[PDB]
Amino acid sequence: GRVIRGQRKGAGSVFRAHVKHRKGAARLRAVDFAERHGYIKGIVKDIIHD
Amino acid sequence: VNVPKTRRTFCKKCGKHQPHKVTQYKKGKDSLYAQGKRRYDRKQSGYGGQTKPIFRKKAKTTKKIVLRLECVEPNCRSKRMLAIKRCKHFELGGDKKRKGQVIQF
Amino acid sequence: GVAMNPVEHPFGGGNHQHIGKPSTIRRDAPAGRKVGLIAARRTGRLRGT
RNA sequence: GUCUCCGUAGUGUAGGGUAUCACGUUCGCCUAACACGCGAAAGGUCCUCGGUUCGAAACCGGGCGGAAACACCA
RNA sequence: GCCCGGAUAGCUCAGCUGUAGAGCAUCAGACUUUUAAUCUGAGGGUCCAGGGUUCAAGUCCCUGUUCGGGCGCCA
RNA sequence: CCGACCCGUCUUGAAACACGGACCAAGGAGUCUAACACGUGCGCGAGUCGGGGGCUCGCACGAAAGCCGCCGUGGCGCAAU
RNA sequence: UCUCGCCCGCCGCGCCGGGGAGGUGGAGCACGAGCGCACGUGUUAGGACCCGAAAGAUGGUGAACUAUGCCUGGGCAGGGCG
RNA sequence: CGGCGGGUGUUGACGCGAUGUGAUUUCUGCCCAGUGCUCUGAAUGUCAAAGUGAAGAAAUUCAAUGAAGCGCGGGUAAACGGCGGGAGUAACUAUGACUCUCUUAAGGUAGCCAAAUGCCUCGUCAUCUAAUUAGUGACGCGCAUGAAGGAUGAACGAGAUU
RNA sequence: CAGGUGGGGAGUUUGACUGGGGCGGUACACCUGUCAAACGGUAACGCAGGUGUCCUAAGGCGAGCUCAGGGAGGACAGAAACCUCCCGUGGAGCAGAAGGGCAAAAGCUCGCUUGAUCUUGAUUUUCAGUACGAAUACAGACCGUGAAAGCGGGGCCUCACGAUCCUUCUGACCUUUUGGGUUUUAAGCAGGAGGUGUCAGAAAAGUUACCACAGGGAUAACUGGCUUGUGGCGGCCAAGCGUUCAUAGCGACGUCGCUUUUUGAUCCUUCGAUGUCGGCUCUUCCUAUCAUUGUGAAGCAGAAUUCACCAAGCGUUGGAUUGUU
Ligand SMILES: [Mg+2]
Ligand SMILES: [Mg+2]
Ligand SMILES: [Mg+2]
Ligand SMILES: [Mg+2]
Ligand SMILES: [Mg+2]
Ligand SMILES: [Mg+2]
Ligand SMILES: [Mg+2]
Ligand SMILES: [Mg+2]
Ligand SMILES: [Mg+2]
Ligand SMILES: [Mg+2]
Ligand SMILES: [Mg+2]
Ligand SMILES: [Mg+2]
Ligand SMILES: [Mg+2]
Ligand SMILES: [Mg+2]
Ligand SMILES: [Mg+2]
Ligand SMILES: [Mg+2]
Ligand SMILES: [Mg+2]
Ligand SMILES: [Mg+2]
Ligand SMILES: [Mg+2]
Ligand SMILES: [Mg+2]
Ligand SMILES: [Mg+2]
Ligand SMILES: [Mg+2]
Ligand SMILES: [Mg+2]
Ligand SMILES: [Mg+2]
Ligand SMILES: [Mg+2]
Ligand SMILES: [Mg+2]
Ligand SMILES: [Mg+2]
Ligand SMILES: [Mg+2]
Ligand SMILES: [Mg+2]
Ligand SMILES: [Mg+2]
Ligand SMILES: [Mg+2]
Ligand SMILES: [Mg+2]
Ligand SMILES: [Mg+2]
Ligand SMILES: [Mg+2]
Ligand SMILES: [Mg+2]
Ligand SMILES: [Mg+2]
Ligand SMILES: [Mg+2]
Ligand SMILES: [Mg+2]
Ligand SMILES: [Mg+2]
Ligand SMILES: [Mg+2]
Ligand SMILES: [Mg+2]
Ligand SMILES: [Zn+2]
Repeated sequence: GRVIRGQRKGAGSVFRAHVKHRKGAARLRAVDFAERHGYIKGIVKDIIHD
Repeated sequence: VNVPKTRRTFCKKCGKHQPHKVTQYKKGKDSLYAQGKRRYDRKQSGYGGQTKPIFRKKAKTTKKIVLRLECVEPNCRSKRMLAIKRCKHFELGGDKKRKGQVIQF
Repeated sequence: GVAMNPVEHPFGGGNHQHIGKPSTIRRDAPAGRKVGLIAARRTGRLRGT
């Protein structure tokens, strides 16, 4: 007669992700003219722990 | 039990004893437009679930057999219902029993 | 879940810690019931692949 | 104790109108001989009593046993 | 109660509105040291019953009896 | 001197080792409405009833009382099946 | 409402209308007794003689205690093993 | 409650989500009959509304067609769970290696035990004591032990016992 | 919108009687014999049983016969096959349980049949003099049978069964179907059927040791009280045991008691509570005496032992195991 664990996870309150110290969403760069027709050069400035 | 397929009995329309063909009465199909059926369908529509009792406590094992008699008069095809006592096995016009015969060995 | 009471889990309760019902549960089970092996095509040990 | 079931060749079992199967037993074959195998035979108040029935192993009651299941809350 | 499907040599399956076939059971032959294994055949019909449609039926329709499913449930 | 167990209550049975009760004061529990039935009293009586409305210096009492009559519509009764 | 049976009526002659005898069903008739008002008793619906649940429903207030996640702070002698 | 709303998710199978068992070591046997779960629709049976056709003057009735599901067919037990009897038999007796049958979906395997699990029971034998319904070791037809849990094994424990 | 799935969630239910409840059973609706005390009625989870059916004949009528059993005979034929005679008060049969009843019957066999039909009332049984069911006597039709008198509206009698609402069928050239008419449809009136077995008739699974409330000593678990089956302890008779010898010491078959330290039976007190086992501690009491004092008896030589009397003054211990008694 009680809402079970796993059911309580969708409400989010206590079961939200711990995103305080995360470094950002890891993504490719958005596709544009340089991606679509040639290439663009970037430099790897850092390698970090997320 | 065994009853013959014909019997000479009183006909109310003729007013006298006449030959009658004898069949077994079966309950007809429900009309779906009988007033109680209409009331039941209206009651059952919507929410609330089952609104009338459902018996589900059967105790009898037999039914009273009903004989449908039909006067054989061409101008009088009048019908009547006779009920006989409860029986488990009923047949119409079966092989009549004999007395001085050998039982199968 | 077997270590829980029946009020907060389908598998809870009993004088012994046993599931008491098949742990494989259908896909269209309501939430609050589909616990255990959800819509499992098979169970066991995976001997062969 | 209450409730339910069972009783059939020597053994384990099937099954209202002259009781089945397999092993076992006996006899004759085959083999130097035994076993296997082959060909035949015999073997059972169907636990006891009573009743229904033309007819009971069967159907219905009683008794002899045997076998299960309950036998809880203070 | 509704939709059906089924009842057929002893047993089962198959089948034509104008002569019910086959297999499994029984019997006679070979057969194999032999048992198995196999045919040669022979005998064998509930065409599930009753009535009607029929010139003519399992095969068309009602009266029925069982078996199996899926349904249906106001005395 | 004789007689005399503590009341209330449920109970077949209470003085009970059955329950409530330390004491005192004040408060404290079959009421009102509606509908029936029967009995009784009163008026009229095959009738009866104005209750709703209206008319009367609008009002101390009087928000009462009085009256309507082609206001008896209507209710109940006078007829049942 | 049954059973039996024969007559009668007409601006509509009819699947018309009326009548009789004998049983039986009715909370009827058979020269009215009711109506209005008051009172009492009884029954009932209402809080329903008074007090008494465990419950059910609607709408709100709480994480100053505690349970858990997150944010931002603070804190934990002296020795042993090695 | 609701919005293509929200959490996991600033995520992407070395990840999220749902379960069981519970370090290590050694193992984890048989059963898909039952109940679940799942795969396939194959002629396929049943199967509502709607739609289609027919009869009727219409209401209506009938017929044809036929979605999921259910039936039908596979897989799956580290899914839930389950894992038998009766007789005879060895040159003393006693047991029964062995042999017969009935039956199951399979008949409890490796192990372990009067164990926190054994009624009978204070089981029987040994040891511990002067004396032990206690303890330990051993035996095992074990009422009713047993394998994702069985059996062990250091370290540890305000755990139970001698 | 329609079908499926849907304890994820919702609401509810989960009979009664009962020598406490549960398990068991049905004493919950009926029938026979008894209880039952010679009208009728009369209770227990009193005793012995039965019922939810069966029958086109096992219903109706008429006719003709006599049954069970036994004795004596007859080829095969025997204890039982068929035929004959005699006796036969029913010792057979009548569907079933039992009771009653029945002989040119009510039984058996034939022949013809459908009165097991259509109707209205009255009455009896249970009874409240309500219903159902069943039954009795009539009356009105239409019939069957027999020569006829007559008999027959089911079964020789006592049992074999079921309201409202709903459904289904049958009957009236019937009534209504809403402004009128026609026709479908629907409703009605009367009579059957589909069932409620908890049988005067809800539609119904568990669990709670996480539990709750109103109560109950109307009702169990512990004391007490009645009883004493069972337990314990005695007595009477004496067939026997005791190398002989019933009775030193015992006592079979029987039979009479006592006790409330066993366990039952019951449910009178207590459910707005009498703290529920054992041990420890401590006091007192009983005697049906283990020891000690004084005695009697022996199969008492002594020693030891056994039986019995007066007798409860005094004593009746330390430990292993077990919560234990
Ligand atoms: Mg817990
Ligand atoms: Mg749950
Ligand atoms: Mg559980
Ligand atoms: Mg289990
Ligand atoms: Mg009181
Ligand atoms: Mg009392
Ligand atoms: Mg008093
Ligand atoms: Mg007292
Ligand atoms: Mg008290
Ligand atoms: Mg009280
Ligand atoms: Mg007090
Ligand atoms: Mg006071
Ligand atoms: Mg006062
Ligand atoms: Mg006035
Ligand atoms: Mg008027
Ligand atoms: Mg009154
Ligand atoms: Mg009140
Ligand atoms: Mg409620
Ligand atoms: Mg805080
Ligand atoms: Mg884990
Ligand atoms: Mg396993
Ligand atoms: Mg389909
Ligand atoms: Mg497998
Ligand atoms: Mg083993
Ligand atoms: Mg063991
Ligand atoms: Mg132990
Ligand atoms: Mg010790
Ligand atoms: Mg040990
Ligand atoms: Mg060993
Ligand atoms: Mg629920
Ligand atoms: Mg008397
Ligand atoms: Mg009398
Ligand atoms: Mg005669
Ligand atoms: Mg008459
Ligand atoms: Mg009679
Ligand atoms: Mg009753
Ligand atoms: Mg009492
Ligand atoms: Mg002597
Ligand atoms: Mg006290
Ligand atoms: Mg006290
Ligand atoms: Mg003395
Ligand atoms: Zn006629």
